[PDB]
Parts: sequence; C-alpha cells; structure tokens
Amino acid sequence: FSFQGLQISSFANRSWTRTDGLAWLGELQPYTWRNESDTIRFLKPWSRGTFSDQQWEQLQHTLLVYRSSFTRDIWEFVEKLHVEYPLEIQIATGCELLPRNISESFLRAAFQGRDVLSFQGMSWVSAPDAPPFIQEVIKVLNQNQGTKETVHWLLHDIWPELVRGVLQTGKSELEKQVKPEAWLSSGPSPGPGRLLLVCHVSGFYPKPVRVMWMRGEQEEPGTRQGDVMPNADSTWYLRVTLDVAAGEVAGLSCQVKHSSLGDQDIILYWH
Amino acid sequence: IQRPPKIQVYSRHPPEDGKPNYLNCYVYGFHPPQIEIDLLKNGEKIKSEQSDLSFSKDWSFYLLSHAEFTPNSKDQYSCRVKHVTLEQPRIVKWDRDL
Ligand SMILES: CCCCCCCCCCCCCCCC(=O)N[C@@H](CO[C@H]1O[C@H](CO)[C@H](O)[C@H](O)[C@H]1O)[C@H](O)[C@H](O)CCCCCCCCCCCCCC
Ligand SMILES: *[C@@H]1O[C@H](CO)[C@@H](O[C@@H]2O[C@H](CO)[C@@H](O)[C@H](O)[C@H]2NC(C)=O)[C@H](O)[C@H]1NC(C)=O
Ligand SMILES: *[C@@H]1O[C@H](CO)[C@@H](O)[C@H](O)[C@H]1NC(C)=O
Repeated sequence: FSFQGLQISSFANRSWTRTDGLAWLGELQPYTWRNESDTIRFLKPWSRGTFSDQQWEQLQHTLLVYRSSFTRDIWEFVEKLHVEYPLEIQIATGCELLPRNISESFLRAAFQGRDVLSFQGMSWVSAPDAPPFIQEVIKVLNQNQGTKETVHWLLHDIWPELVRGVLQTGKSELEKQVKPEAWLSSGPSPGPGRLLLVCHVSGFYPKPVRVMWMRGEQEEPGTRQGDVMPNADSTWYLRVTLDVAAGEVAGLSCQVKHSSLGDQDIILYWH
Repeated sequence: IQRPPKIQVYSRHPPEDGKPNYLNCYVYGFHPPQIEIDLLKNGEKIKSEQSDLSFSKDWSFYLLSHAEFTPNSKDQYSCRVKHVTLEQPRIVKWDRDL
C-alpha cells in the first residue's frame, strides 16, 4: 500500500483560483483538503495515524502557508512571464515502504496535463521536453533554500513517519477482503444470430481480480475486458463480454477469481 | 493538454425491478478538471452524490457520481456530462443489460 498526496490547482483568471487536496493510502482515501477549508479533514477513524495533535497542527500550518504562497507565487510567474489562461497545475507527492528499511519518496508536477518538473534528492529538476519558461521557473525555485529544505524534510521525514503510523492504524481496513456478487445478462446484439454475453462482477475489495468466459477449462478468447470501475463504498465493478453465435452458447460459463474467495472461484453458467 | 471524458454507467447491484439500488456514472480520462455530471431519470435531474475529484498516473481526472434509484419496467435512466471538449452536453443511457 503506497501513499499519494494529490494537489489540483485551477487558475482561471486572477480573481478566481482554487486549490484542492486529497490523499490515497492503498486504494483508500484517508484525507481531503477542500479550497474552502483551512484544515485537512480525516475521513476515517484511523486517518490520524500515530502523529500527535501537535505534529498534525504543525504539518497543517506548513501546508496552509504553502497553499497561500503557491497561489500568489504562480500568479507572479503568470504576470511576469505573460503565460496563458486558464492554468491547471497538479502535484503528486508520496512514498511507499520497501523491504528492510528503505523508503523511496517523490514529488512530480504537471502543467496543462503533462509532466513539467519534479524534485530529485536535494533540488528541482525540470522534466524533458517542457514549455520554454519552466527552465526559468526552475532557476528561481532553486534559489529559494527554504522551500527546498522544507520539501526535503517533508519527503524524507514527514511522509515516511506519517505512512508508517497510518499503515499501522489502518491495517485491518486496508487488508480487508470483500467478496463480489456476480450475474449474467444478455447485452446489445452484435448481429443476427449473435449474442453479447455479459458477465458482471461487483462489490469486491481489493481491486486485483480475474474474470473470464469459459468452456470447461479452456478460456474462451473473444472475451473483452471492461475497465474496473469504482463503486461508492470503495468496492469495484467490472463487466466482461463475449460476442458468440447464438448456436454455440450452450456450455459457456463465467468464472470469477478474487483474493477474497480463496481457491473457491465463483462460477456462472449461461442459462 | 485537452482530453474528452469517457463515461460509463452501471448499477451497484443486479438490477431487479422494485429492489432499491445505486446508479453509478463514472467519468474519467478528462482534462481540464472543470466538469459537470448530472444523473437523469426520464430526462429530469435526480439527487446524486459525487466523490472528490482525483487523478491517475497520467494526470487525467476521474469522478464518481452515484444516486439511489429503484429500477422498474417503464423508467429510463441516464448520465449527462458537460465539459469544454463537448459542444453539446453528452448523454449516456443506462442499459440494465450492459
Ligand atoms: C494531507 C493531504 C493533502 C494533500 C496536499 C498535497 C501535497 C502538495 C505538496 C506540498 C508541498 C510542500 C512544500 C512546502 C514548501 C513551502 O512552504 N513553499 C512556499 C512557502 O514559502 C513561504 O514561507 C517560507 C517559510 O515560511 C519562506 O519564507 C518563503 O519565502 C515564503 O514564500 C513557497 O514560497 C512557494 O509557494 C513554493 C511553490 C512550489 C511550486 C512548485 C510546484 C510546481 C508548479 C509548476 C507550475 C509551472 C508555473 C506555471 C506559471
Ligand atoms: C474569473 O472567472 C470566472 C469564471 O471562471 C468568472 O465568473 C463568471 O462571471 C460571470 C459574469 O460576471 C458570472 O455571471 C458567472 O456566474 C461566473 N461564472 C463562474 C463559473 O464563476 C469571473 O467573471 C472572472 N473574473 C474576471 C475578473 O475575469
Ligand atoms: C479558495 O480559497 C482562496 C484562499 O483561501 C480564496 O481566497 C478563494 O476565493 C477561493 N477560491 C474559490 C474559487 O472559491
């Protein structure tokens, strides 16, 4: 279960900007930070981790000063470099705990939907093939010792200590297993004398899963995987389809493999 | 720079007429993040909930909008999506079968 802190910043004109934050641990969202709010919100009882109220308050103050400063600082880069409007900036930052004691952290960012810069070891490094001016934004950002120090601390002290504690408090919820329902339906016609067999699987946690159309032990190819799509309760949904002649439909089944079931797959025959 | 929304609609549970359920409309792969997602019963907006906006590895956004509903014989459902890459609001029908 890796940790990802996520920032979405919209600068439309100069009177109107918003910055939103949220954070994922594994598949679950333990934090949100709405523009309207001066404080992060804990979405789960385990969200607070092992951090004390003081550590949380300090981390908050830093981030709140950051958000304010980020806002005005972008606007200055905008006016003093005549960049376009609107602007969408996103930032992703996080880490994961690897075996032994090694932990790798990161902070990359995006301008207009693609990579633009990141943070490597001790300094801001620009991303290959990026708009002309950001090499010059990188110039300024590298002359701000304080911000560079604060980022380093965050990535190397704060995220790892936060994730260790939240991995502990959230263990039972993170590692839980929810069994899927499954059901069959006849879908839109692929042609005269054809059927679209549709197997639906819904309500499994976690996300890795395997759903195939079968004839005995031989997997039917022609099986088209849907995307795995979220439900509101942090479970998932997937539909898997088969374009088959209405004649050859007998003996077909849909088999569902999921970590929650063991070696006891769900099996459904077409009736 | 600019990506259009992909839209999928599906119910939470097997869709049995009469039994309360959840209708899900999943909008993803888009950019800019500004978007509007309405769930419609027979053309009319219904009370729905939206998750926090988020994004994937490649910086494109996604959003889950869900609402309670009770499917039956007559009523038809759909999802309406307005985005800057769509000159007319895009509409996607709920197909119980797919
Ligand atoms: C818990 C879930 C919430 C999710 C939150 C998402 C995580 C986002 C990452 C957090 C970044 C943390 C960095 C904090 C460093 C910081 O405070 N930077 C601030 C604050 O500095 C201010 O206070 C300091 C000390 O108190 C100094 O005195 C400064 O002079 C003063 O200006 C800094 O000034 C400035 O805002 C840095 C901006 C970073 C921008 C890098 C992002 C790349 C965007 C590139 C966009 C391209 C340009 C478009 C025009
Ligand atoms: C900054 O941007 C917002 C739109 O992103 C503008 O707000 C709109 O302004 C019109 C006309 O005044 C209002 O009727 C709308 O209700 C607003 N829409 C939204 C989505 O906010 C705002 O006018 C812009 N301001 C400047 C100074 O350019
Ligand atoms: C969001 O927050 C900022 C800073 O607190 C505020 O000044 C601004 O008006 C807000 N933006 C929007 C779009 O509501």
